[PDB]
Amino acid sequence: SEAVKKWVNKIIEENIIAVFAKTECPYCIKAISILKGYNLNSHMHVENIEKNPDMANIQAYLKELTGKSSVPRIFINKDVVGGCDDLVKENDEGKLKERLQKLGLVN
Ligand SMILES: [Hg+2]
Ligand SMILES: [Hg+2]
Ligand SMILES: [Hg+2]
Repeated sequence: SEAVKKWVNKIIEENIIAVFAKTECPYCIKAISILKGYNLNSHMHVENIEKNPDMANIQAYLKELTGKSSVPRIFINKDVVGGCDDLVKENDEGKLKERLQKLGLVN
């Protein structure tokens, strides 16, 4: 499906912070909470891809883009962050803040 790919692309391209998630997903909730703790709400979009008729197509495309089909899948300014654990590594090692600083999202 070109349609599914274009829809996913629009989510990633029209939101600086794009998170693909599913219902009742503890590591989705943790990742989203970390990002909101940086006061990123205004530039964040969370898409629940389980509440979607094309979940499998979306997951397969997310795997083409990132190497994994699992949620959460996290993009920052179209760059692949990855999953919650990737976000935690970046956060703890200062890479996340650096990322956000270059975008003007944190001082
Ligand atoms: Hg679920
Ligand atoms: Hg949005
Ligand atoms: Hg994590």
